[PDB]
Amino acid sequence: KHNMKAFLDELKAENIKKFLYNFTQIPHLAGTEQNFQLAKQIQSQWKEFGLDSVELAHYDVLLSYPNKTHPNYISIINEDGNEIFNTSLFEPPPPGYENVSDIVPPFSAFSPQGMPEGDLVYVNYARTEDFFKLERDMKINCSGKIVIARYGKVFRGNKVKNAQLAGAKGVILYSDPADYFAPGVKSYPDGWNLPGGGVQRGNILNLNGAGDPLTPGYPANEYAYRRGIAEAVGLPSIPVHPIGYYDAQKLLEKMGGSAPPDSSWRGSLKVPYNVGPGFTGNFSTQKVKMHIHSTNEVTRIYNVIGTLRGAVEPDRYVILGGHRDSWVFGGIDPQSGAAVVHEIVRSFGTLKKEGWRPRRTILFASWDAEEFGLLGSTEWAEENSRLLQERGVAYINADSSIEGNYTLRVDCTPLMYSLVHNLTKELKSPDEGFEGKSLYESWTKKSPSPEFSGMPRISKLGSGNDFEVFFQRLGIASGRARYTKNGYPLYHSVYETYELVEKFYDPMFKYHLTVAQVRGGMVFELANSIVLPFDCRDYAVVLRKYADKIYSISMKHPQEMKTYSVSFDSLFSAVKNFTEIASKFSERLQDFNPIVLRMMNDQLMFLERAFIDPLGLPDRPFYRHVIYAPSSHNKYAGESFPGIYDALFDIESKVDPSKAWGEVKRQIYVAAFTVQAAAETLSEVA
Amino acid sequence: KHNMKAFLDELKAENIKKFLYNFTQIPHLAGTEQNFQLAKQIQSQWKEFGLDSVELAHYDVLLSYPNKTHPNYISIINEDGNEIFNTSLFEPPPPGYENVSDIVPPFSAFSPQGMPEGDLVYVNYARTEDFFKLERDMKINCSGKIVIARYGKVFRGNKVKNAQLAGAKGVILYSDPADYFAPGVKSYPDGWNLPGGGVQRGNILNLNGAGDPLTPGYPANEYAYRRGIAEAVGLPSIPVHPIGYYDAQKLLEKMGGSAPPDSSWRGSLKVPYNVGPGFTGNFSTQKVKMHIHSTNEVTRIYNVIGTLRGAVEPDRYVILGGHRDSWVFGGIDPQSGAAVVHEIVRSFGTLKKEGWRPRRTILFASWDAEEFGLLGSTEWAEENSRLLQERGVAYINADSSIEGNYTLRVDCTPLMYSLVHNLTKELKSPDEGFEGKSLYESWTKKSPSPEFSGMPRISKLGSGNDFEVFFQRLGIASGRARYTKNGYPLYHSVYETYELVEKFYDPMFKYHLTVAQVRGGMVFELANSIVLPFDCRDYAVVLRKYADKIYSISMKHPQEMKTYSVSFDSLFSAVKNFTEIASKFSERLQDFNPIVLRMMNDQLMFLERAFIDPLGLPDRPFYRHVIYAPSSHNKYAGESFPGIYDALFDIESKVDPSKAWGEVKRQIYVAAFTVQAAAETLSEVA
Ligand SMILES: *[C@@H]1O[C@H](CO)[C@@H](O[C@@H]2O[C@H](CO)[C@@H](O[C@@H]3O[C@H](CO)[C@@H](O)[C@H](O[C@H]4O[C@H](CO)[C@@H](O)[C@H](O)[C@@H]4O)[C@@H]3O)[C@H](O)[C@H]2NC(C)=O)[C@H](O)[C@H]1NC(C)=O
Ligand SMILES: *[C@@H]1O[C@H](CO)[C@@H](O[C@@H]2O[C@H](CO)[C@@H](O[C@@H]3O[C@H](CO)[C@@H](O)[C@H](O[C@H]4O[C@H](CO)[C@@H](O)[C@H](O)[C@@H]4O)[C@@H]3O)[C@H](O)[C@H]2NC(C)=O)[C@H](O)[C@H]1NC(C)=O
Ligand SMILES: *[C@@H]1O[C@H](CO)[C@@H](O[C@@H]2O[C@H](CO)[C@@H](O)[C@H](O)[C@H]2NC(C)=O)[C@H](O)[C@H]1NC(C)=O
Ligand SMILES: *[C@@H]1O[C@H](CO)[C@@H](O[C@@H]2O[C@H](CO)[C@@H](O)[C@H](O)[C@H]2NC(C)=O)[C@H](O)[C@H]1NC(C)=O
Ligand SMILES: *[C@@H]1O[C@H](CO)[C@@H](O[C@@H]2O[C@H](CO)[C@@H](O)[C@H](O)[C@H]2NC(C)=O)[C@H](O)[C@H]1NC(C)=O
Ligand SMILES: *[C@@H]1O[C@H](CO)[C@@H](O[C@@H]2O[C@H](CO)[C@@H](O)[C@H](O)[C@H]2NC(C)=O)[C@H](O)[C@H]1NC(C)=O
Ligand SMILES: *[C@@H]1O[C@H](CO)[C@@H](O)[C@H](O)[C@H]1NC(C)=O
Ligand SMILES: *[C@@H]1O[C@H](CO)[C@@H](O)[C@H](O)[C@H]1NC(C)=O
Ligand SMILES: *[C@@H]1O[C@H](CO)[C@@H](O)[C@H](O)[C@H]1NC(C)=O
Ligand SMILES: *[C@@H]1O[C@H](CO)[C@@H](O)[C@H](O)[C@H]1NC(C)=O
Ligand SMILES: *[C@@H]1O[C@H](CO)[C@@H](O)[C@H](O)[C@H]1NC(C)=O
Ligand SMILES: *[C@@H]1O[C@H](CO)[C@@H](O)[C@H](O)[C@H]1NC(C)=O
Ligand SMILES: *[C@@H]1O[C@H](CO)[C@@H](O)[C@H](O)[C@H]1NC(C)=O
Ligand SMILES: *[C@@H]1O[C@H](CO)[C@@H](O)[C@H](O)[C@H]1NC(C)=O
Ligand SMILES: [Ca+2]
Ligand SMILES: [Ca+2]
Ligand SMILES: [Cl-]
Ligand SMILES: [Cl-]
Ligand SMILES: [Zn+2]
Ligand SMILES: [Zn+2]
Ligand SMILES: [Zn+2]
Ligand SMILES: [Zn+2]
Repeated sequence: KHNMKAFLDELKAENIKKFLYNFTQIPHLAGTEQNFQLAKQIQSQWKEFGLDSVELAHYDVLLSYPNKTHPNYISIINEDGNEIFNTSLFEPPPPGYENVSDIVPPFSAFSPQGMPEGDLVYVNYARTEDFFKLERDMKINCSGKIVIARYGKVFRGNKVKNAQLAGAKGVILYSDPADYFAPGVKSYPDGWNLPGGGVQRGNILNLNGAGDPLTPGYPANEYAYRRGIAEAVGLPSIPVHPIGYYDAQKLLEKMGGSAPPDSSWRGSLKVPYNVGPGFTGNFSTQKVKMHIHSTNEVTRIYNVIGTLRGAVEPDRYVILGGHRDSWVFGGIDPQSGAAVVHEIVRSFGTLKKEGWRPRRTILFASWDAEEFGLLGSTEWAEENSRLLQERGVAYINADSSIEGNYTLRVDCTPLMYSLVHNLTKELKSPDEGFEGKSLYESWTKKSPSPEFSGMPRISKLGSGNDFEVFFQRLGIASGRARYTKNGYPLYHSVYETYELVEKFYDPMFKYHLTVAQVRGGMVFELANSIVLPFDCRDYAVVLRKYADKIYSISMKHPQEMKTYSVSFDSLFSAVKNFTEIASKFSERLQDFNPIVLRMMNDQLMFLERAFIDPLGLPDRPFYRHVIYAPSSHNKYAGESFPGIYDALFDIESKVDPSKAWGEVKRQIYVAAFTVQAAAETLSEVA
Repeated sequence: KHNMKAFLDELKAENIKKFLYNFTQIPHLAGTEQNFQLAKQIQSQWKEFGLDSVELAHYDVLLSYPNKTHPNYISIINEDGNEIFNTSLFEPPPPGYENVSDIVPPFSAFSPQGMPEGDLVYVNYARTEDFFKLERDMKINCSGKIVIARYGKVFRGNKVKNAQLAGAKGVILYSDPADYFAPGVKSYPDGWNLPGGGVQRGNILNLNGAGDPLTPGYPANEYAYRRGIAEAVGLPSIPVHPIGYYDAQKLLEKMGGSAPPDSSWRGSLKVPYNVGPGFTGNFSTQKVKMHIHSTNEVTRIYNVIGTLRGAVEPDRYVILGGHRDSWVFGGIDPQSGAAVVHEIVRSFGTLKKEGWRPRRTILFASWDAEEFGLLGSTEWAEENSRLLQERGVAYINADSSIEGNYTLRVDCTPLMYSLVHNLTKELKSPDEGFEGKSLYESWTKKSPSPEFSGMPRISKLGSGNDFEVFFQRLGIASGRARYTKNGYPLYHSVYETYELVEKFYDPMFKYHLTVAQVRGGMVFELANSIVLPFDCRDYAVVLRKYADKIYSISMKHPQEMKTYSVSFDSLFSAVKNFTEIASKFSERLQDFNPIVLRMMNDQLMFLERAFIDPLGLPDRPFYRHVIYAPSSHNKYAGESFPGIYDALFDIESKVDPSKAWGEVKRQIYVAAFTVQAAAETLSEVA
């Protein structure tokens, strides 16, 4: 028999291990020779594995690299303009790789060049709320200052955006042991903690879903028009550089001015965590000086796209995708996901060589340039948008498979809640103490739902990974699953190696295997069920929760709601109608002829599509999903009813309340209309 | 047998006559009591005729009406501010209707209120080129002046837009006998010519496809947020009023200043056609004074939507629609079309009562508020956009069936060229001298193709009628067909009556019948063919013609093309690929299983959809079709490759040529990309 069990049993922990070792011996930075080589290898192997076609899709996009003969660094300078302390020019390489070439040193991709000098201000995590505190509570003025912020809590690009709007002239990012050093575990190479010389790389763009900064809306092909750098989308306007906590300690130890407003502002360094500005009396005349010399450069990137043509519905696509490019070795991010994808392609190809084909077409993708702003997935989706929006069933992401070894973590559209619950009930738990018990059982025990008894937590999708164009721009149902902790200390550091994984995370590759079963299990059911495995009633349940929540935010302002006649009645009405119509639809779907079948599967496929507004969100044309958008304060986090949420945010500070509440009302109308219109797609068609 | 012949033979000239008389006895102005009454009648009749459901879809939209106790008029005033001539307060009513109530007097819908006085300037048709002449050649300055323009050549809203940008403070529109009086025919009631007291009503909005000015993008439902009037879309900023040629003669006879630059600037009045500004010496101190008191008012409108559910593909919609609202009696516009729609519904209902159902769902629409900016069709399409873009096969418009009695006039997407050629070959010509010969034969003889021997002319779709949202915003294949002359003199006048039609246009209702056969014939084939009756190869042929044409425009500037490296190579490459892929697709479509069938019909249905750019055209978000857009200089006219055309227009006058030609290059990239992406939808799907 060729069924899901056949597929799942073919998957092997030992192959995932072999592929992970194979993908992590040399750096695979986007735009480099070694990453083009790996692309070609994967293309070759996927062909050998049995896919029908495997092609490279290339694009020429804006990337960013340090200057090899002109290193980035930070200084403390004295009053004679003398550099009395310099930050490190590279991370100490891990054992046995001290002779690897082409390790890119730590930098903030897309930083402009510059050498600003000034006085430091410590901004905690540089969240929206942290800047409100500095300015509004502590009356600290960040204008003309260099801010130093610890990584964590929110996407780094949002930190740099927040810093720019507070008027900073430079940002220094560092990893505080409070956030990146787990108590009682040893630093790398002797455990999984971040050593003091380790540094987190990462881009600091604010693209809001545009993809390549020079070609928003259109693929970066051979004949593309490009914007000039000055009109590019998302580029920061102040220099930015990341450092480790040994270097951070040196910069923070002399901080004067105000003390931290509270304990939530102090990390674990032997330092006062004084907010500044400037150093204490003795050192009052010393300044901080940045030296940033990185360059932005149009560079070719390569996605690998494999097709396994469907037997019955070849014009319906289920996509499994994840990126291949890494900052250095990528032992977790992304190769722990790419190895799982490789083993899934291998299994499917094994069923294929024995004569099986899935019902629908499965597309497999190895995306490039994820680390530089989701560039590879975005440009491909821009090129193929018409095919995807009329044919795309679902997108399953496959970045890092593990970020911990405690339990499963799933983030997906409500349409796939039932699918995941059912699949995880048929999978074995890899967990200690749950031998013989289902993955569903261990997961719900270790990660219980905040809302329901006997159910696991499933989170929203935001952004910050390759599903974002498919879900947030195009409205294709999307999901992701990984193993997680109770992100991880070595994130985007040179220490993210094969050895980290094999020694400290998953020696038996059993958690990798579990993730391959969940991702592959999902793809199989999406590509093979006769009725698509979506449950519209689950969307109805969450829409009421999100309506309750946004109403509760507005109701912090009862006087204004009275004055400006702010009613949520339309939105609750729409949610009620959606609930009724989806109940009826689900009755027909079980009570219901292939055209009825094909017509009906289309209602299911286009339901996520119906939450798309073609006009996008305000000033963010590429975020079009009215229910979910990446948080405007944290790209990684999903926000519900984002348009109304952003209209309400800090509304009490707006100068013209009538206009502000008018906009809240406008956003309620758009949300209610969109929920009703989505509901109406599930009505009888004629 | 229930086949097309059965359908076509059921259609009767005598019923079309009975319905036309029934729909034209009283005025049906949008938003009035009488037009709600007619809506309810049609709803009732369509139910009786046999449709499955017939519902009223209502919306509350911005409309415009004169003040009943404060009439609009124009004066000549002397130096004491004395009004020595006044224009008429109403058109003399036709015989037997001098006692009809609620005839709205001539006005320009959406004119602001005001009483500007100043000196007249005569601007010919107020085209873009006419204003270039005044300013650039004749050095005439329109700023602070009242312009007087003759109707014709272009949409009136574009005249008022052109006038505003030239700095005019008022516009007077009038009908010149050169354009509205055919030599040797008698004025109404004794023939079909415009009498000197007749006046053409019409709105002067510049909505660029937005629909209701207060709710662009979203339906004007009960809970809608509305823009304030000051932020409304499309409203003119200067008073505007139309007059007949008796009143025009009085205003033009005293015109001084410069003479007409040439004979193309003189109409048929016994007047110099002097451009001005101001009157000749003797009358130099007299001025023109407008008195405009109309008000804009949110008002309820009602569309009638009838459904005949498809037997096999109920989730595929073929739409026949046309408007019901008229300026006065609507004897041609629109009731000559609504009567044909009514008889088509009657025939289909006759097949239905005998047990037949079409393969796909047919939706029939009686739109409201067409005369006020396509409001009814637009708000309905905004409300149902998700259903229409995933389910809409085709839209056939049905405004006025006759505007002449000489020959057929068809304007449609290239996808329906073959369908119309084939259908018209099976229909009988109603023409004198072509008895026993096909409609195809008379039409190609009287209206030969400019390009091909033995073929008829088929024009492009632009805007100015209810197909515009479906075609230009949503990308649903659309068509229209009518009888035309070798528009018509009584257009939008009180003289457009049943008697006009029955006496002077179509006494036997044979031309109406021919149009009912062509519109109904098209709907039948779209709703009933097993393979949709579209030919992609016809699009390939026109794309090359339009690429040749836009290249030829650019090549008026060879030096700039050299300097700025302006290449059309990408666009011709895309057109070549489209031609090859469409050739291959058409081989498969004839060589090819219902899923193959359903999958294949989807490639055909979504081909028009693929020419949609979700980002729209520059500053015109609701015009999204990259091949066709309404001309920026004439809403009624279709423009090909509008984005590149507008980038090139008057480019030699642009101050920064580098930026200007950069934009031409950008538009070429967008067009080439869109043509390739459309081509790729016809490739094999996997
Ligand atoms: C959820 O689904 C329900 C249908 O199951 C849907 O109900 C609709 O609600 C609207 C109100 O938003 C109703 O609109 C009314 O329609 C009648 C004609 O049928 C009009 O006469 C009404 O207008 C009068 O009353 C208004 C209110 O005071 C006045 O403002 C106005 O001036 C008029 O005097 C009004 O337009 C509609 O009939 C129902 N449809 C039904 C019950 O079938 C509801 O809207 C859905 N929710 C959402 C968010 O879409
Ligand atoms: C019409 O359809 C044809 C396919 O039938 C399609 O042809 C494609 O054209 C592009 C050019 O726009 C080709 O792109 C090349 O791809 C190769 C890899 O296969 C690259 O090596 C090339 O890059 C080099 O050369 C460039 C030109 O000098 C340099 O700019 C660059 O730096 C590199 O040195 C280049 O990207 C593509 O391979 C073909 N595909 C084929 C033949 O299958 C054509 O683009 C279609 N038209 C449109 C408008 O889409
Ligand atoms: C990763 O595995 C690949 C595939 O097995 C290895 O590439 C092959 O290497 C052999 C011997 O060098 C060549 O003859 C083949 O042509 C390669 N196959 C390909 C690229 O498809 C590769 O060497 C491995 N990499 C590491 C670091 O172990
Ligand atoms: C998850 O599994 C449940 C339980 O098997 C499925 O729900 C059942 O579906 C069958 C087939 O329609 C029905 O006859 C049962 O009444 C359902 N049981 C319930 C609702 O308790 C459910 O469809 C599965 N989810 C998927 C496939 O997405
Ligand atoms: C247009 O025709 C309609 C339908 O025949 C006429 O409306 C009917 O009039 C009769 C007699 O007055 C009523 O009893 C019916 O209820 C009406 N039917 C409807 C509205 O469906 C209408 O009178 C005609 N109008 C004119 C001007 O001749
Ligand atoms: C218009 O009629 C022509 C001639 O009948 C149709 O073209 C023929 O289609 C049949 C069925 O596929 C083919 O076998 C012939 O080879 C075609 N004849 C040609 C191309 O000369 C054409 O399909 C009709 N157009 C429609 C239905 O849209
Ligand atoms: C790297 O540094 C210096 C200039 O500061 C020089 O070698 C070269 O121009 C730089 N490379 C760049 C700007 O890409
Ligand atoms: C920091 O580096 C600069 C540039 O190479 C150098 O001049 C300075 O001496 C260094 N300072 C220290 C403390 O090593
Ligand atoms: C913040 O402080 C700087 C000090 O240079 C000042 O120039 C800037 O205007 C201040 N911002 C305001 C207006 O509070
Ligand atoms: C893996 O699980 C065990 C048990 O808690 C633990 O010793 C180890 O720290 C975990 N690894 C990581 C990286 O969390
Ligand atoms: C009509 O005219 C006068 C005011 O000029 C008065 O009867 C009434 O306000 C007007 N109606 C309007 C403004 O709708
Ligand atoms: C024009 O109408 C105005 C306002 O009613 C009136 O005062 C004037 O006398 C009229 N002029 C003529 C020429 O009738
Ligand atoms: C056109 O003429 C008017 C006369 O009042 C003048 O005010 C206006 O500025 C002129 N436009 C220009 C700048 O040519
Ligand atoms: C209808 O056709 C005849 C023949 O040319 C002609 O006498 C009459 O003017 C035509 N009617 C119209 C309105 O063009
Ligand atoms: Ca792009
Ligand atoms: Ca609207
Ligand atoms: Cl993931
Ligand atoms: Cl029409
Ligand atoms: Zn990653
Ligand atoms: Zn990463
Ligand atoms: Zn009309
Ligand atoms: Zn009209």
